[PDB]
Amino acid sequence: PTIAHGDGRRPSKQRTFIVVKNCHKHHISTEMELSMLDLEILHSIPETP
Amino acid sequence: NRGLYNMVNEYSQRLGGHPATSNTEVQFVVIAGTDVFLEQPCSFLQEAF
Repeated sequence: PTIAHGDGRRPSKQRTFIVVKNCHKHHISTEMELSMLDLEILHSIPETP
Repeated sequence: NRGLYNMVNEYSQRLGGHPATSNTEVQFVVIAGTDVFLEQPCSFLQEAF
């Protein structure tokens, strides 16, 4: 908005602002390790106790 | 030289004789008092601190 004034000052007309905001992307990673002997015996049915 | 009440009135009513500008690199004289919001108490008493 504006104000009316009594001086002869140059008058600011109607004004308006346009602003833009954008996104940012973030990434997360981690690494875990497992042995093959461990993964292999998940596949085979166990014979003895 | 006018009355004490004329001095009191002129103090706040009519802007002083050629005060400096603000928000400039150096001090130029004021010709157009758009937003001149100043008062000066040494003009009344003619003394410098």
